[PDB]
Amino acid sequence: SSFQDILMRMSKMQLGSSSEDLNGMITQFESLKLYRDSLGEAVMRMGDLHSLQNRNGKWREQLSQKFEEIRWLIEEVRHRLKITENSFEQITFMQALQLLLEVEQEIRTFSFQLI
Amino acid sequence: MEDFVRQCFNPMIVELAEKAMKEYGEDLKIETNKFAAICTHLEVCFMYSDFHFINERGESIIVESGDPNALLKHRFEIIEGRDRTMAWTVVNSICNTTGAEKPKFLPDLYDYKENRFIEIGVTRREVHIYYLEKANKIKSEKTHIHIFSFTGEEMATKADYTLDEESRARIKTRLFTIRQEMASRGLWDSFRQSERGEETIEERFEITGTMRRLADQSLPPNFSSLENFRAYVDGFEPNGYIEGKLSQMSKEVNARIEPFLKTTPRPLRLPDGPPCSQRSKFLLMDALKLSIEDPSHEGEGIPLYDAIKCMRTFFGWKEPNVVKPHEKGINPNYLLAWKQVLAELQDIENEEKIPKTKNMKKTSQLKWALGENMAPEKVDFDDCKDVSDLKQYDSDEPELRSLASWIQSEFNKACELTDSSWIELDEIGEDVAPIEHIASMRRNYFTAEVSHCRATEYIMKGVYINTALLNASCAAMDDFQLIPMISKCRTKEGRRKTNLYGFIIKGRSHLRNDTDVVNFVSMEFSLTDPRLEPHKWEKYCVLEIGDMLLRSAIGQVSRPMFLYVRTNGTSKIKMKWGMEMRRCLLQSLQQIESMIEAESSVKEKDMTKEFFENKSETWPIGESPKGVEEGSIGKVCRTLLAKSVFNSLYASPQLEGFSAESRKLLLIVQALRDNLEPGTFDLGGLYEAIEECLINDPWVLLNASWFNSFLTHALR
Amino acid sequence: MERIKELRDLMSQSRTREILTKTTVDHMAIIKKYTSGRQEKNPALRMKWMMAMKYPITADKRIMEMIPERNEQGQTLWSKVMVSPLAVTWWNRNGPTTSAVHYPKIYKTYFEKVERLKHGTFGPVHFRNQVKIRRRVDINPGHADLSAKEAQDVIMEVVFPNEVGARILTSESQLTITKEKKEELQDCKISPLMVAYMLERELVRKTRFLPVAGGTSSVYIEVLHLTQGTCWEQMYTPGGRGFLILGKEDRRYGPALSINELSNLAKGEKANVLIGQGDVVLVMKRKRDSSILTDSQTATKR
Amino acid sequence: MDVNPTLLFLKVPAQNAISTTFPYTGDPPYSGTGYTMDTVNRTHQYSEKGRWTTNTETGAPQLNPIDGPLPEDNEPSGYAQTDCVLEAMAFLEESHPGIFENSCLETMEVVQQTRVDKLTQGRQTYDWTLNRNQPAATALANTIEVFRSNGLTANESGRLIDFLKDVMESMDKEEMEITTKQRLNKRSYLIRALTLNTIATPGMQIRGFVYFVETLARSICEKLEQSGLPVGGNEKKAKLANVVRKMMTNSQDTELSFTITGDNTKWNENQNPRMFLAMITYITRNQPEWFRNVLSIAPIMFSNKMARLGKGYMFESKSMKLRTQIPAEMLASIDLKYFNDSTRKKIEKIRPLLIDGTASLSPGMMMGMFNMLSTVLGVSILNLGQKRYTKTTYWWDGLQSSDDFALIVNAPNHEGIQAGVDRFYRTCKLLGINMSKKKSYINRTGTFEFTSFFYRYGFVANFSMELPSFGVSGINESADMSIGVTVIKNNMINNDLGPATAQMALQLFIKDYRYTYRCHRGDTQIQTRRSFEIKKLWEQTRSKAGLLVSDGGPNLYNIRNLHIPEVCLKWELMDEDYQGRLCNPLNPFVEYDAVATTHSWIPKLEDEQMYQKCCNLFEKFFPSSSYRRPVGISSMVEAMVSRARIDARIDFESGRIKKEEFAEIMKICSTIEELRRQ
Repeated sequence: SSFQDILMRMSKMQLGSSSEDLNGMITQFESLKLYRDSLGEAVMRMGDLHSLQNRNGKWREQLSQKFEEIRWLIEEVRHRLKITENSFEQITFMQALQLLLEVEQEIRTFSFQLI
Repeated sequence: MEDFVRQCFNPMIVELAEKAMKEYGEDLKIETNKFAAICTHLEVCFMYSDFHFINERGESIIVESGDPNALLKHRFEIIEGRDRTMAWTVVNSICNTTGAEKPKFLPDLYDYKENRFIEIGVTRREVHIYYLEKANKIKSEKTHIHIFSFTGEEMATKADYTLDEESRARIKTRLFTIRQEMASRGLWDSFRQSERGEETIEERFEITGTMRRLADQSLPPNFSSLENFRAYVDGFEPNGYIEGKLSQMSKEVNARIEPFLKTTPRPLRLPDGPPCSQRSKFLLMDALKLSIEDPSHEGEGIPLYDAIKCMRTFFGWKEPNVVKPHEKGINPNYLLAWKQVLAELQDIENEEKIPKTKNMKKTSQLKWALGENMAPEKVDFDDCKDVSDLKQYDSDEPELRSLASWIQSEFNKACELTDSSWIELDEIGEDVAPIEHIASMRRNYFTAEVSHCRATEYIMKGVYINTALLNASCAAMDDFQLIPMISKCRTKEGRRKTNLYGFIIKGRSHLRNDTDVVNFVSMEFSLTDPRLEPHKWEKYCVLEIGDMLLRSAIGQVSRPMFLYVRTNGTSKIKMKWGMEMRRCLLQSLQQIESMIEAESSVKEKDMTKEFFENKSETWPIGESPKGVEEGSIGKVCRTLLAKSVFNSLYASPQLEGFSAESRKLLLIVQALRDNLEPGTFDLGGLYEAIEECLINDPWVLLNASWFNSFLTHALR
Repeated sequence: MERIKELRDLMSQSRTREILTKTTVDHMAIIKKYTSGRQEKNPALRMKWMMAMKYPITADKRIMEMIPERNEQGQTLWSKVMVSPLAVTWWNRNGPTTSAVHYPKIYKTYFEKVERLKHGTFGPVHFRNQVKIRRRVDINPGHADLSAKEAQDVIMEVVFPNEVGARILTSESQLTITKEKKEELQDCKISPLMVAYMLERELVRKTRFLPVAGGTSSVYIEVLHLTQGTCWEQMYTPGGRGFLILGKEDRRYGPALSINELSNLAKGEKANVLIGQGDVVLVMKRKRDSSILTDSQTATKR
Repeated sequence: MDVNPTLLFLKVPAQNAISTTFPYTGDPPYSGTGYTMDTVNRTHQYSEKGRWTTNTETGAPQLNPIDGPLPEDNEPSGYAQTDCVLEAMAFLEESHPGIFENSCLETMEVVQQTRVDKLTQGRQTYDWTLNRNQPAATALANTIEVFRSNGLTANESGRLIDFLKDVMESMDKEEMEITTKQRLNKRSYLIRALTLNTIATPGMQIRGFVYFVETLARSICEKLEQSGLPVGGNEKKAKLANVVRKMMTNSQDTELSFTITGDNTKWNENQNPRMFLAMITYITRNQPEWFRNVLSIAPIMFSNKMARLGKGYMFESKSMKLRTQIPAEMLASIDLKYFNDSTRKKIEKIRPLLIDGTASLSPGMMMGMFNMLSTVLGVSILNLGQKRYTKTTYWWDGLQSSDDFALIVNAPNHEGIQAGVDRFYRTCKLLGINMSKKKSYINRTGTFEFTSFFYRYGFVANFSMELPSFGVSGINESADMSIGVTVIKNNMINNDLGPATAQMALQLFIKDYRYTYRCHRGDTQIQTRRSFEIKKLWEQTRSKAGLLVSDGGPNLYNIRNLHIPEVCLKWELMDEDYQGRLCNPLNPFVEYDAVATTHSWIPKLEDEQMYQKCCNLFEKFFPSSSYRRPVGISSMVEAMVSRARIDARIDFESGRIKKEEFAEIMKICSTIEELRRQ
């Protein structure tokens, strides 16, 4: 729901004005959404942790480098929220920042769960 | 009176009275009392000489009804109901026939039992006074006097009544009934009118000293007294003074029409300065709840016990910390008060007799927070006139603040659909009329699109909190009472929930008036970090109190939990305003129905299935970078409900003024869109009036921005 | 005994005695308007506060004998009288039962409204911009054969027969409506004042200016919230003695009388009676036969 | 997106959605001496070019702008020309012959046959006996008491004119004493009799004269079509359509028709009482001198009126932490250092007018009082728009109220429209009528506003009435149901309350009623203190549809039956025993229609209630006094003593009273007669 609303708001920003990196930011946002969906699918598969052992062998590197772009994306969103003066953009960026902060913690607890 | 007399008297008496008054030269429209008195005099005289005859021999009879037998004298002569000259001629003729004494004054009737003239009198005052007056006026002549009253009293000359007791009783009863009828109608004010012997005077309202002198100084110049002014006005004709004055009038006095075109309007100028901050009595979109699914047992109950249960459901309390200081108050006192609230709630688990309402110990932090630290003393000016720094209470201009984006975020979330119901309305009778069916359709469509609304949650929140505050203020005037912030709702499975938002600690509430302020400290849970929009929380001290644990598909993730603390105040008028927030539902339904009815008057048909049930139709109720955004009917309903709720929730004189003036500007813009050629006389003045109320209120500034967007998009 | 003691108490005071001795009975409607104010401290909140507590209602002392002190469940119903609303519900549940046969006659107008609505017929609802015209429409249809004053006299002779004025008491011939209303309400116990008010509603015509876009038959005006609105019209068809005043009180003719004992004194005997709301008068039965007719012909003989 | 409710007007016309531009539904939860001083300063500034005089009776400075210099700028001006006002009045009489004479004839009856108790009907009134606002009845009683203490006994006849004669006579004596034993000299009494307290209230000496003037003004206005004040509801919506029909019925359509949605905010401050005196003098020509005198007193006392400043100012000290209240009475000698920049300018500009604690405000009028007469004055200008008066191709017509006005101007071309608007404006200025060219606008006829009535192509929307309260009233639960349904039914008829809105108001009222009286329906799970009894009654009842809502019954109310009392509405569905219980006259407990039942229960000047004790005692001897107005020439004491004697006599012979008690009653009656001769 939060992803849906935020991505809808960013699409309006993309077309109302020029695509000033917003296109890449949005692409990243759907990438992260699908990534989180895959994590939820694996969590449902938790019923069989045996296959999750190999999936976690992958998740080591996958989590590390995904966390990398997540932290850098949070930094970028903070930077955009700091410089923007348009109310629509400010609301969109604050919602995105809160969502990213929540998702970072979700993936962090999943990472501790699979060690 | 004029209407009454033409109903209590037969036509002949009224005609005779009118003829007599015309002969005397008076108008009954101005002297109704004299008309009534003369009509009463005539009727009594006729009743006196009725059914009485002189027997053929030396005897009198009282034979009644028609008497064609003839051969009987009438026993009386009517003299009152005749012209002055004719009456005098008749009097002279009868006096000569009987050789009596001609009275100096005109008589009323003549008696054949004794050669004497009878003058009848009806008095609206004491009988003996009237008899004495008549005797003094009528003297030295063999004249008989008979006096009747409206109260049943009577007297004649030397107590010599010249009629049968039955007839006199009939006259007395007639007068008595007339008096009752006048008193019932309120016309018995003529009691004083006939108090001067002659009932011809009109009312007298004089202007004399100290009022004749005030009158002479309250009239246009060049006139000495009010009598000269009356003389001037009485003789006055329209000689054409307005035309001459207009000719002499300067041409700079004009109402010139300045066209209002597509390009004349300009955006409203909003203030500059620090961003505005939140000012509501409770959190709206940052509010967090601790909920319990109370197993039925409806009927409110004990809010303190519900709060205790909702608190027990939560695990995660940590050591309180200040994450965003208030910067205008002692911050350690705020977490001290929070710790005291926690400890006091833990104490209720002791003291076997469980209390229904909790009172907080009056400690230093709680006294400071609740303004218990002595307020300025009510000294007398005669002694403290040398304090130097003695100025007016306000003596300060209102600060200018710029519109922040969080007030649009609040309104966006208010118009959203929640998961709970928040309102259950009572049933009404089954519909039988087609209009009743249309009303039910509109009402049900509206209620279905508004029950699960966040703005409907705010209504219940405000109602509950203000009711609890008023009850505590009335019942616990002299102690610090802990008041849970509680609301109730229903889930999709129709399951009751009690929600805990926070706690209010009331101060000492000795409210004589309806504007007396009771201070309180609000402590409200939230998951919102105060460091993302720190300017929105200028009046709050925010503490980090725990770690809420939220379930998700991937897992159960922990988030920090905060406590927004601030000192606040309220009065009885404000509490009652909060308690009446359910009228916002009525206002929004009334607005939607007015829209439907206005579109129904045109097209001469019921436009109820076109607003609802027509998914294709959409209204412009929002804005994005792409432009104007369209919404469905139910979303329009929720938006109007949220607008009403925020109007009630941020009520201020600035809002009232801005609405009043932006209404006129909106109507001018509409006239431009209707091709009605709008014009103005001072558009700059209207803009100044609109912008004088744009100072620091987030709601009014957001409304001004909304109007600016409307101006951009409407004239395009 | 209590009323006269209170009167003596009032006239013991220097100010209240002045009012009692100077104000005539005529000028009471004026005096009744000299009151105080500032009492509505949000009476809805007052009622909520009163219903919150127990024993909010006041009842007569007989409450203790008719209704038991405690409920079947153990809930107290009254106390020393101050009574709980649970006592009202208890009375409606298993209190004494009586015959409610007078109610259809006393409240005949309300039941007439109920019957008119029950058998009414609804047509279609039409959406137009119709124009409503301001008209003198009668809200309450009074009796056709009774004038405004005659209606009040009937209400006065049927509810307060002991305080009828000289107009009623000294007028020969009695209306049939009064005779039938007296027997209809012979054993009525509802209340004299409520009976008088309902009789006023039934017998006295009231008129007002309403802007109406249809009939004005007094049955289309009661249903006006229902038939016309801002932009719509709803088609609807509704279902379907003689005495003579002689003067003030005379002490030679015995003590004063009330207006019920005049029925049997004598033909042509003098007695004094307290008529209306005040002054005592000396009256007799009209020995002769006096009637109102074309007195113009009789007077024209002069 | 970002929700913007204002964007809805891009699809819906302003008039159809104008209801959304009204923020509140009810009085807002917010609300001084500074405003009073600002009002006084503005009133004297708008007319500062007039003459200055000192009152010989009060010593107060007074400003007289009548017949002053003609204005030369578009600022508010109080320089109303007397001859222009009289000419406008003459032309109004000419266009409606016999209007003033007929109005005076109708008003003389009200003047002669009005009772003093008519003066108890009103909101809070200034009490000179206490220098405080009091309820109308209390203030009238206090004035009567203080007048009686002095040699002023003429209102003891039940006539308002006699009480006003007492008022006129009070100002003649040189001493007025108030016992609570205060003493007032002539000048102080006059100052307190001409005081307008604080959106302003006159004392209980100008109210009767104002009432008579307003009766005359209502009589005049009832005969004028342009007058929009006296009417209200769906007959004002008729005036709005009628004026447009009058001005739009053109033959061989070529004329242009424009409508000014006028505003006259704060136009009372330029209404001089002297022009109202000229108005009344011209209206009452060739009438009895007493009537002219009585009608010509309220403007006389308004020309000399005086505004009480109010409470005053409050001061603060941040060092010593103290507060003080400074009454406005002593705000004529305070040093100006304490006050703020804006406030000291006000106190400096108003000091010359301050006398005896009140500002002297001769020019101008305050809201209220002369609403009808100001409407007459406005209709006078609207009357001049006829072509017979505007001897030109342009003419105008419109509506007039005490708060707003509407104007329609018809001319062959746009230049003619400008000429007509200019002439209307300049004629308004000559009579002291100041149009607000800041809140007024003009457009072609077809759409306009008048007193919150929005007209759009024949459709009128009434948004001038606040949505009323739909909660309990605070009386027995029998009367609250009747009042609640009647209020809804009456708002549907008068204030254009929609069917659906009325149904939902009914729902909210039933919710509030059930929660106040704890009478939730018998089949619900809500557990109040009253639930057990209601559930027992529910179970024992066969027909659970005749039960009242007070007995845990269903709500059968809808639109069709809001005019029917609940007991009658449910009578046919009632159980016979439940009828006998509910409708039992012998039960312990006891403008709306309600049947008396067990639910009609009752919950919990040296003598203020002295008047409401003799009447209640009379009602015990004469119960008919609660239904009809008593009539009688005897005193209260005589009536009650005779009633008691007759009742005791008849009661002793009937055996219901023993001989000793009868003798005691007779003895007390003899004692009461003895007291009657003191």
